[PDB]
Amino acid sequence: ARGPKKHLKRLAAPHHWLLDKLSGCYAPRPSAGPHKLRESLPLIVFLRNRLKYALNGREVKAILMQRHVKVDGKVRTDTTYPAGFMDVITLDATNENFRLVYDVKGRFAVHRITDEEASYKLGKVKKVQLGKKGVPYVVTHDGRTIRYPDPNIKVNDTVKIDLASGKITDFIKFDAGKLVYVTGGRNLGRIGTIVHKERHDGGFDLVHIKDSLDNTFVTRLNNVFVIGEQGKPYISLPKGKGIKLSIAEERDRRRAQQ
Amino acid sequence: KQGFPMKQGVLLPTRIKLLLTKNVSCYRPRRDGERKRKSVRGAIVGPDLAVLALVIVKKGEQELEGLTDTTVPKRLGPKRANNIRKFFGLSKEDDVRDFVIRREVTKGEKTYTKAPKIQRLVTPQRLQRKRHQRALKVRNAQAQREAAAEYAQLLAKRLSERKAEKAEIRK
Amino acid sequence: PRAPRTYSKTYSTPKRPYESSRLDAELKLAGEFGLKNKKEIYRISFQLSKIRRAARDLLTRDEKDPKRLFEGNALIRRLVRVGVLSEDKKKLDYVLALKVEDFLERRLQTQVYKLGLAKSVHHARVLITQRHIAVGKQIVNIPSFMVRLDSEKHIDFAPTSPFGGARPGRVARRNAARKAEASG
Amino acid sequence: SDAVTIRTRKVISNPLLARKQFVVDVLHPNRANVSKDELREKLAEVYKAEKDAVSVFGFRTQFGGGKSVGFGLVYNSVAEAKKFEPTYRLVRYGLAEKVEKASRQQRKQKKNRDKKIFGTGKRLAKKVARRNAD
RNA sequence: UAUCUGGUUGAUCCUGCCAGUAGUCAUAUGCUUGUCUCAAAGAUUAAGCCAUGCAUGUCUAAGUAUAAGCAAUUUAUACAGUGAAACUGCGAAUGGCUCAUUAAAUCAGUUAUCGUUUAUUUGAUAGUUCCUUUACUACAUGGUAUAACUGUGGUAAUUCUAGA
RNA sequence: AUUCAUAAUAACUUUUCGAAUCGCAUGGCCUUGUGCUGGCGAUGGUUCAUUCAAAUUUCUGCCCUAUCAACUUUCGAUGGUAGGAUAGUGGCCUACCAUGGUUUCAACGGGUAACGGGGAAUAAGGGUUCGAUUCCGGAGAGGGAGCCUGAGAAACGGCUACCA
Ligand SMILES: [Mg+2]
Ligand SMILES: [Mg+2]
Ligand SMILES: [Mg+2]
Ligand SMILES: [Mg+2]
Ligand SMILES: [Mg+2]
Ligand SMILES: [Mg+2]
Ligand SMILES: [Mg+2]
Ligand SMILES: [Mg+2]
Ligand SMILES: [Mg+2]
Ligand SMILES: [Mg+2]
Ligand SMILES: [Mg+2]
Ligand SMILES: [Mg+2]
Ligand SMILES: [Mg+2]
Ligand SMILES: [Mg+2]
Ligand SMILES: [Mg+2]
Ligand SMILES: [Mg+2]
Ligand SMILES: [Mg+2]
Repeated sequence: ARGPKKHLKRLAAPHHWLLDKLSGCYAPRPSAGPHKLRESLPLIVFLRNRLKYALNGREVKAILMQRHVKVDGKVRTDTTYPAGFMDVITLDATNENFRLVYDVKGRFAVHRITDEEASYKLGKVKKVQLGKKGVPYVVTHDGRTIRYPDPNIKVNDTVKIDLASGKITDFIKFDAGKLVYVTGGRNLGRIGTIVHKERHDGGFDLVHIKDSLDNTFVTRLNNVFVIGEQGKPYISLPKGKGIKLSIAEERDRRRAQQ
Repeated sequence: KQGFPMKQGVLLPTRIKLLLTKNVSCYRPRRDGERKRKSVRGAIVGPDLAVLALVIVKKGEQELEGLTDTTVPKRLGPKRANNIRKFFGLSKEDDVRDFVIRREVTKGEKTYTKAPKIQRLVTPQRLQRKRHQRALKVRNAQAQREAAAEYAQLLAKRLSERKAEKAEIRK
Repeated sequence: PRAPRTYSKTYSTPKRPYESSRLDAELKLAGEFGLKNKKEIYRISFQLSKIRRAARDLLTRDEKDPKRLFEGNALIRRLVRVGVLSEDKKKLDYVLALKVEDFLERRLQTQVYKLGLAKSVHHARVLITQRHIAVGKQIVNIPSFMVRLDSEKHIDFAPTSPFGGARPGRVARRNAARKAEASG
Repeated sequence: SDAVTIRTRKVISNPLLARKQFVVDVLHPNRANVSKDELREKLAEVYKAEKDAVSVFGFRTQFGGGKSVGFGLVYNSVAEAKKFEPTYRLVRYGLAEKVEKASRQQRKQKKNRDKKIFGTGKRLAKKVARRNAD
């Protein structure tokens, strides 16, 4: 107790960072930001372990102070800046843009995206309220506040963000049949074509989710991210497309190409 | 004796102990909000003193060799703009940029005077910053008024379409 | 501080120390296969127990159980790769009773003796530990290698070692040293 | 030597630090101790830039010798190499010299002693000298 | 890897219990000791007591510098190169160590805040305040002290301080 | 699910905030005046949301003892009303009122060579024993108490007092 903690020991970081248990007592503690601590990329992990661009923590720092790495169009020169679901990690040099998407196993995978469509992001609206002077606003899954939204926008919807201005370009209503993403839970990293949800008045709204291979599964409402209509999505899915291919046929698939 | 200073006009020509704090003499805090207990000596003068500090408020008739005959200058001249103004007291447009007291120091054969600086001196750089903030307040308000207007007409059309939709209903 | 290092024991002593039916059998296995301790047999029987434990837990599960098939295939393949299990016995019922010396005979100790060039298992044990072996392209001096049926033709003397050329030999070098100086 | 055959593997361009990252794979039959100081030039004329733009570290010899694996870095020019490479690795190549400094124990002493003094201390220095006389 | 064996009798049917047997991230100790990797380590008794030395300080292009500091000016007669000291701003409530206290207490899993505070991040977010607001008014920006510094001292002594 | 968000009226405030701050680039316009406009930032700032948190809180679960069977309420023990206090709910405290609350389904009391868990040893199966200790939560800085600063401490490489 006695105050907020400023360290994060190893064996206590989220398991999807894939940090080796040995070779160091501590792991990069995410700073306060638009995403929670456990659901965080932070850049030192991403720029050193994921892309292998940097070897040490000192030269991770050097990259940012040259204003190379920018997040969502802002430089964000912080070593442990928390990057979360679908935050557009763009690099002006080397003309490459990365989007943060969960792979089939629920870990963060490198997803290179074209410059044309790397200028927007989707945000799941968390709450819709009235601000001061009677100005309505919405809060996305990454804390952004957007004023004067469309009146038809309600809770649990997903909104496309211009990523250059604070205004919104498009939105998708949370109805049955829409293409959804699993963010959290046991089934994390799957795309599942929502079918039906059970109200459960009082707490923990649930929803049934069916894979493209007719493999249905259930997850809490908090863990589902609608990403478009059935069929064509609004984002480029990573390799695997969220199928949860079984371990028995995973060895068969990897044996095909060797 | 023993070097314990006097607390100004307190009481008790003997020695006492007091909880000394910030903005109080005889103690210099080493931490924020720290208070400490230190022995202090009373204001009333007694034979136990080793040194008594004195100051002259009105000169007599004889000249003291080390006190009145000698004279030392003040170490530093004014730095702020109006501090220089009141030192000379000429006007409000004196343009003290060339009225700065300078101190010549001979590092080597070269000589320079290093007039320090002026604080709170009007500069076009300062005027530019005032213009920027003044314009930024107006520029933001302009966007806010039109933003609510666009939402107002968007909401009005939405209500009109709903009103038309229910008009078609119920025959 | 740092995460603890995981370590495990790889052998287990028999419950009855002095039993003649096992005492002489232990000396049999160490006899013609050149082992310096009973811990070699003790080591081999430890994962022999672990293999049987895994196999027994598989047969208890229902047929066509995905977990029965998955680790069933992995276990049956991994021993076949080592070669302690013949290709014909791939039924997961013949792995329970394989043998106690089937693992031992797959060691680099035996393979050097099997594939000529050693002419005795006691000579081989020296040969491996003397750093004249290349199981692949790499020098190995560990008598227990468990050759994998993919490198049996690849055992040969190390290029940077006598009996494989590229040097005459250490003691042979000083042997001719007296010969040269004595002839003068 | 004989058949040094320096090879580079897993080469990835790193324009973020204006550098090329690669694994220096060395095959030295009948040879040992490949002397990474000599790896710099053989890696230089391969990339043709210069000898002082390349750095090599790692190089743990495999079991039995005749082969080594390490890491190598080559820069576009020496300007960014001096600004990116760590100071410890530069002094190995002779680019920079050791910075003279008292042991870590001694620096701690000086900082602690200087905490006891408020201000410059010139006024105290003459005061104690004045007091020491009498 | 579902195993036992010796010990009450002249010989015996028999939970006895004793003894043997195997293991211990269970310690201690004795004897002995070649190599590679790896690694716990003043917990148990005394959360007993401690010499000494270290273990929290920190600045950029971008808060304050007449060092009566260091170099070059020639970009400058106000300043803008570097920069000790000090004022200021953050930090020092993290980390680390130990397990004395503690038995619905802590803790574990699981809920709520429609019952609250939240420095720091991140997105938004002040046209409205010259007050008897028509001379009260500087709004091309207003007032004071003070540190550091100079000089004069007190003590055996402290990261003690006084007076000008 | 609300006395919710938000808005409206009358007022209130010893009156909060609404930039007298800093670096770089120096560009356009004319009635060419040190005239008017003008970028990239840094720092600061009210409120809201976010994040890092904190505090309180739901349900179930803890070793041994009856040679502990009744306990609690003197002066809080259980509840109600109102108020003070807190950042907040709440006997947390105060005034008044009622006489309640727990208990053989083991209260209350006593012991622990008891911090609790994730886990460790040995186990056919069921179990037994251990967990000071690399991770999570809690407590402590010789024993108590009190408090400044600060968002955050009843802090101890912060302060004050008593005890040793
Ligand atoms: Mg951090
Ligand atoms: Mg039994
Ligand atoms: Mg009898
Ligand atoms: Mg007898
Ligand atoms: Mg019995
Ligand atoms: Mg026994
Ligand atoms: Mg701590
Ligand atoms: Mg204990
Ligand atoms: Mg903000
Ligand atoms: Mg009340
Ligand atoms: Mg009450
Ligand atoms: Mg205890
Ligand atoms: Mg702990
Ligand atoms: Mg404490
Ligand atoms: Mg002690
Ligand atoms: Mg305390
Ligand atoms: Mg201490």
